[PDB]
Amino acid sequence: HMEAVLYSTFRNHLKDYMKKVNDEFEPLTVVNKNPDEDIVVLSKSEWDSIQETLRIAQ
Amino acid sequence: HMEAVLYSTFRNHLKDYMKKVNDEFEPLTVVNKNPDEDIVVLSKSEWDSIQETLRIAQNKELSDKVLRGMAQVRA
Amino acid sequence: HMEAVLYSTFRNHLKDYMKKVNDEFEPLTVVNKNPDEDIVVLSKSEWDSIQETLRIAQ
Amino acid sequence: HMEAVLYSTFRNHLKDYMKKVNDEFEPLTVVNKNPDEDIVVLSKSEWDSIQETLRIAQNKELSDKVLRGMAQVRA
Amino acid sequence: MLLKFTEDAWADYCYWQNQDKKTLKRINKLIKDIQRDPFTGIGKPEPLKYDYQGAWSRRIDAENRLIYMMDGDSVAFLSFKDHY
Amino acid sequence: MLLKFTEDAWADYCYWQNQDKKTLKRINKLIKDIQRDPFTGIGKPEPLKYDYQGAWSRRIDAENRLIYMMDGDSVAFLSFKDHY
Repeated sequence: HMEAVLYSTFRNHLKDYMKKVNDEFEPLTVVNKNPDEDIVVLSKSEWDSIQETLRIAQ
Repeated sequence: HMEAVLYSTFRNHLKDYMKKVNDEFEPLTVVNKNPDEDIVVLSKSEWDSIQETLRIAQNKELSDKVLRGMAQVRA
Repeated sequence: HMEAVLYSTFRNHLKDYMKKVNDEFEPLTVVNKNPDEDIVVLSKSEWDSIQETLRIAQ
Repeated sequence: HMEAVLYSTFRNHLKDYMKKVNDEFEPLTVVNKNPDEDIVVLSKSEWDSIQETLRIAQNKELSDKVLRGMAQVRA
Repeated sequence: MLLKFTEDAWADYCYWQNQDKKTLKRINKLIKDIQRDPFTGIGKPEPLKYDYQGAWSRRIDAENRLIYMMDGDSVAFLSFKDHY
Repeated sequence: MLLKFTEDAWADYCYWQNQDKKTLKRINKLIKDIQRDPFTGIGKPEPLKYDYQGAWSRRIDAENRLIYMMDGDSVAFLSFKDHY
């Protein structure tokens, strides 16, 4: 699954969102105006879990 | 490794870092005092490609078929 | 493989998103300010597969 | 068995139909002329419930563990 | 609010006791939060459907889930590790 | 635009030819769209990463992917069916 956050809301409540992705383990997309500047934020836990799977493949 | 950005630097210059991840195609990690709150900031383009790659690496059978096939095509 | 959009963007480009739902086979969460208006939009193709898997679990 | 609606009636009462699938907790297909063009609209709550159930169902070992345990808790 | 464990859940709980103190602390934080309110709180509680109706799920990490259910005045844990 | 099939990819393509007429038509439309441009178009073209760097992906349906790669002036298909 995926949530979308206004970049101003993401900036104003950054610490709360870094707490949320590390508690719920879901990614969120931060939207601005230029869609080529869209970013995905995820927890360091889930990131390491994916890189672990991608190197297990090798 | 990965570029580590301080929490307040990332917050102040968020718009700038939204550009850097999409032009360098590289993941950044944002860190505060509590390392349990560490996040990885990715380009949305890279994320879709990583998900596609990850879907293959989870199918051992599909992983082999693809990988064996690229070798035949490289020759 | 999930994509997320805010409601305002989803309403302005309603028809373009409905077509892309069944070409890119990627479900879409429509994030609102009221989370009790949040919806997920997916192709019927993907729904029948999800229900086929749950049927296999039986 | 799913409540089918027309894309027109859907786009008209858009925000109202979003409040319907959350209150009713029921899936809803909006149908079109092309039998493939039709799509399913669902509440994010039910979706999270289906996905979490699916992740358990796809893992037979953990499904066996959960279903066995659930039997012992009721018995 | 009694705390039930099936054999398989206690085995899972003791595996995290020996391995990874961080995961053990996370599981414990979830158990405290469940004891406050089994239906809401941290770890994104989600009810399960179909043949697992009655069971609930919270997120220990990205790969593991805490499966539990409430039968009256008690919480019963079904699982703390997703795969061995 | 020369077209290459691996032995396994051809078996995938031959499977959809006898199984579902509708999948066969979707595969054919993707192949048509790869020929006009392999890197953009319908089916959400997506490049693969790490050990699959060079390979690309498109969506046949929710379960199956069209996996291809370039060889100069040619497209080499790797798969038409994710799992059997």
